[PDB]
This record gives sequence, C-alpha cells and structure tokens, in this order.
Amino acid sequence: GLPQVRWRMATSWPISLDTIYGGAVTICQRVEEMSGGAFRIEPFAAGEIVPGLEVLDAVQARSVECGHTASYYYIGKNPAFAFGTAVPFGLSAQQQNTWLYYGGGNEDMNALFADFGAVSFPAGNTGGQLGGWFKKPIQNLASLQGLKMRIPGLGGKVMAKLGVNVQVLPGGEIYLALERGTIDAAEFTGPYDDEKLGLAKAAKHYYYPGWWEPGPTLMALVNRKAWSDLPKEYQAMFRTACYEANLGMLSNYEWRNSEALQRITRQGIKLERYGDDILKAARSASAEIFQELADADAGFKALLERWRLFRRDTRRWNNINELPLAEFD
Amino acid sequence: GLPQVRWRMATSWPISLDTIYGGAVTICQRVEEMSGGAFRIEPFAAGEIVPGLEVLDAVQARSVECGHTASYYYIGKNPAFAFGTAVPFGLSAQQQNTWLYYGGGNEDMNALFADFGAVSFPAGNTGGQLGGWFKKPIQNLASLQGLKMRIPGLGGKVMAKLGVNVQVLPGGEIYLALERGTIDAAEFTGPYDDEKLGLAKAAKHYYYPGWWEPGPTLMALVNRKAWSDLPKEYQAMFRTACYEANLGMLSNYEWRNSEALQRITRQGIKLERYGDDILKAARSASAEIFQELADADAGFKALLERWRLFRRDTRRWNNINELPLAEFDE
Ligand SMILES: CCCC(=O)C(=O)O
Ligand SMILES: CCCC(=O)C(=O)O
Ligand SMILES: [Ca+2]
Ligand SMILES: [Ca+2]
Repeated sequence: GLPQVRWRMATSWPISLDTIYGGAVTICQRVEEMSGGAFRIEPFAAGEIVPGLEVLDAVQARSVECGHTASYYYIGKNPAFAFGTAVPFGLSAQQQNTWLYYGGGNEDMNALFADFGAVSFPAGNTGGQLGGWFKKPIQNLASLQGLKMRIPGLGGKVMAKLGVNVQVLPGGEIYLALERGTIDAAEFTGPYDDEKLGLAKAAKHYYYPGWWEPGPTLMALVNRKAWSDLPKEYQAMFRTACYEANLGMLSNYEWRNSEALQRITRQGIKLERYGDDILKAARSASAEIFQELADADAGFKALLERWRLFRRDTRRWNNINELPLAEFD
Repeated sequence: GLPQVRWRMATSWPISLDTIYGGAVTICQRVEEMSGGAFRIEPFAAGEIVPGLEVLDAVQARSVECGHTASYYYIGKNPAFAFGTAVPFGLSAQQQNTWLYYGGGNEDMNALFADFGAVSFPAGNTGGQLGGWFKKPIQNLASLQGLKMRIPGLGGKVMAKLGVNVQVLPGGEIYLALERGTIDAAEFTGPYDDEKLGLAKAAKHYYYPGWWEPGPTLMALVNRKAWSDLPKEYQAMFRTACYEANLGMLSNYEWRNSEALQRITRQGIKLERYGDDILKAARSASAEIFQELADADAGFKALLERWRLFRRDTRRWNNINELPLAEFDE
C-alpha cells in the first residue's frame, strides 16, 4: 500500500489560458490517473491562494507543495534564473529542451532552485513569441522612448535600455491596464493567448519577432522536503508527467498560434517586422546587460559562457539539418 | 491489488543503434518505475524474437503485446503509413509532433493501425537527417545518373526517379560496401550514428539537407486487445512514458549530432549543400510519386490534402515566430 498524497500546485496563470494553465492541469490529472487516485494535486490560478509572481516564494515556504511558473519571474533573486525561461536572442524551444535535458541546463537550474528549497522540471514551452501590441504604431527606434510596456525578464531590461518604461504584470491583468491607460503597449506570448486576453481589442499594432523570448520554458517546482517524502513511484509519475506537459504544451501552442495567426489577419490585424534600427539596438543592449551581469558574478559568467558555446554548436547543427528546408519554398 | 503485467516489446533496432533503442528502453524502464515493478515490459533487439521489418505483423498476431518501429516500414501494407514517420519535403520534427498531437495525425495513424489490430503512440524522433556520404563530390543533377547509393524508403524511390542505382544494404554493411567500391554513396541518419558506422573514414563529402527525412517519428505499437486488458492506471503510465521517449530522443539526438558534427569536421569531412538542380528535381519527383498514390486511392488523397494544408499553415507560422532569429548568424 502506497500512501494517499494530497498536494496543491500554485500557478502563475489565469484559467482562461488553457494552453499554459493546461500544462499544470496535465501534470495534476496524469499523476491522479497513473496512481488510481492515490496521488492528487489541486492546481490553482494566479491570485487564488498565491500571487502569480510569488509561486517560488510559496514553494520555498511550503505554503504549497508545488508550483508551475517561469524561472525569469525571479531574476531579482538571481539573474541566472533567466536562462531557465529564455534570454534575448537565446535558444529556440527545441534548442532550449536540448540544453535542459542533455546540455546541463536542468542541472544548472536545479542548483539555483536548491538555494530556495525547490527542485525544478521542464513543464512547458510557448514556442517562439511575437513582438507585442502597441496602441500607436512604431515609426523607428525613437518611438520606444517613454512607452509604458508590460514585458518581463532580461527582455524587459533590454527594452528599458532602449528607453521603454517597463511595467510588471501577470498575464491576467494586461487588458484592464491597457484599457485604463496605465500602459501604452504589452507582449504576452503570441496570437492565440494575445487574442484570448483581448490584446487585439485594446491595440491594433502587432510586431515580430519577439527577440526577448525565442523559446521560453515553464518549470514545475516542488518543495525539496515535500519531494523527499514522496515514494519513488510517485516521483517517477511526476517527473514523467512533466515531459508530457513540456512536449504537449509546445505542440498545443504551435497548433493554436498557427490557427489564431490566420484568424487575426482575417479579422484586420496587420503584422509588421521590427526595423533593423530596433533589432541592432536590442542585440547591442542585450550584450551590454549580459556583460554587466557576467562582470558582477563569476557563476553567472561561467554559465553564460557554457550556454553561449551550446548555442553556437546547436545553431551550427540546425543551419545544416533544418534551416535549408525551412527557407526553401 | 492491480495485476502483475509482464509484456514483451519487439523493436526494429539493433542495440548498437542506441539513441533509438533507448526510446524503447525508456518506455520499459519508466512503466516499471511508476508501477513499482507490477508492470514490466522486456524489450528485444531486431531479429531476437521478430525480424525488425515485421514488428507490426507480430503486434497484430499478438505474438508480442507491443513494439517500437517506424510506421514507414509498412508502406507496402498501406502507403498512408508514410506520413506517420516522415515524407520528402515534409514536416520538421517540431511540426511532426504538432501534426501528431493536435493536427489530427495521431487520429489518422490510429485509424490505419486499427486495420492491423494495433494502437500507436509517438515514441521518438531522430530530428532532421543529413544527405548522405559520397566518395567523389557531385557535379550536378546528371552526376546522380547511374550512381550506386544506399538509401531506403520513399527517399530511394525519389532518388531512383533521378536516375540513382538504388542499393539495399543493412546499417552494419555500408562501411565495407563503400571501401570495397561496391557502392559510390550512402545515407543513414546523421553525424552521431554515421560516425559510429565509420562513414567519415570511408568518404569525405557529407551532403545536406536530407530532404527525404526532415523529422522521422518512431511509433510505439500495442495490440488493441492487450491494451483493452490493461487497467486504466497502466494505460496512463504507458501513454505518458511515450511522451518522455519522444521529447527525450529528439533532444538526445540534437545533443549527440551537434557534438559529432564538430568531431567529423575536425577529421577533414567536407559538408556540401545539394545544388538547387537536385532539390528542384527531388521536390518534383516526390510530388509525382504522391500524385500517383493519391490518384490510386481517395483515402490517401484526402489524408495528403489535410497534411498539405497543416504543412502550409505551420510553415507560415514558423516563418514569423522562428525563422527570423534562426537565419541571422553572428
Ligand atoms: C513564459 C510564458 C509567459 C510569458 O512569456 C510572459 O509572462 O510574458
Ligand atoms: C529512422 C531510421 C531509419 C533510417 O533513417 C535509415 O535507415 O536510413
Ligand atoms: Ca512573454
Ligand atoms: Ca535515413
């Protein structure tokens, strides 16, 4: 007889986003199915029991046993957490999964989460993000000066160096903030989530690419001690379920964003590519931010150099095995 | 008490093909771990209990309960099985997973396997394959006329329409055949597997891309009646373990191929892009082959048109959300 385990999972997400909230639900449903009801986890939307941006805090305190969040929400505690979500001009979703599972990423991220009493598992990806929504159209790089924009992580810091006034909001809050006039622009994920949250209603000017988040990972987090007290069978169920959340969510976003792109263009939204004045300035600002973080911390520097090497090698591989068919019509 | 289930899994793979055999091992180990030993599956290498090309036949007959194979080994039984692995100029591994899980592909493939008493689950990908190994560099499309090349499946049929003299050889045999002068060229999967077979020693010209296999799926198969007999808990364990095999294998190949590519370029291998004359002729010959299959069968035609639509839409999406960052090299 294995125990009846009953857990709660705090998430960073609103229930309306069945893509990303769906990853948390998948983990909870699958351990219940595999355990025949002996191992249950109740998922909660952002703000129900824990604020969306404080999932790691609640997991560390053990006010919940586990969570579903984005590591880059905690760059204030350790800028190295950025690599476990996405960094500007960083890894594709497929490269990010390769880096986590076989390039040393999951070991690097678990070493950081160990400092906050937690263990981490990849448990979602949005795939490549788009460039966000603007109430007024962008004319050139100088159009960004003084804009109030919702955008998190090191992407936010890059946009701040370009003169954007970066605002902190969980996904659920963006539409009201855009309507009330609190902000002038926002990015979230892509067509499917952006349209569902009402971003295409609040703003008409959509850009690409989302160079800040080329393949952002969502992590399942478990309290170290809660994880220790789990029998080996239930650890295996949870760990395996997170692979389904990770591959299942990426595939779900690819499908839903592909349909939503067609829907919003038919409904009147025009998608524009960012000018090279913005892309060049973003790349340069990103290099400056990573240089500063590296000079301030040998651990960050060492991780940045291992990740940069992984990135160079995997891009060289994908330039041969994938890019030629992607660009040939 | 849930039952003590003991199954056997027939695989299409030698144990030396370890990244792919590893997918089968992952499923077997993970259901044993999650069930605390109550659900065990014993994996077998190709030939040990069932020939590698007869996994589906063995699963249908229930001589084994489950299998790990490539749907495109069964195109002689139904050419529609091709889409469940890879087709020339088809889907990237990421697009292939999107198509299977959400685009209707798993439902299409399960309707085909239902004819043979089987249910199917995605359970691996090699990722994009390369264009194979050539002793002498290719000058142009006419250089392929009469060239003796190891290349199997629909890829071989396309290369045949380009005038290639298609040679059938096992993985293990290609090195000797290249050295002996028996064949002029050969493809397998990519740098990791190809280096282990000695192909970097036998030839200096490695072509790309492998337009015949842009993201080949490996499928777990279960006998429909064996699956029916399985408690709901063990079904969930098996189905979930196949997601780990699928994402795990692709990521493992990406890592191994990226490392092996660096080793073989240091060993003086030249990476050559196929000329547009070959890529245009191959795309056209592939479209002719799929046209003939479609004209001979309304069910094939319908599936080809659903897949072509999914492919157009996903490519349109990836041209926006991925290609811009992928094509700028620093
Ligand atoms: C990582 C998914 C959520 C996100 O991209 C964001 O909060 O912007
Ligand atoms: C998917 C493995 C089979 C193959 O690609 C080959 O033998 O060439
Ligand atoms: Ca975002
Ligand atoms: Ca091959």
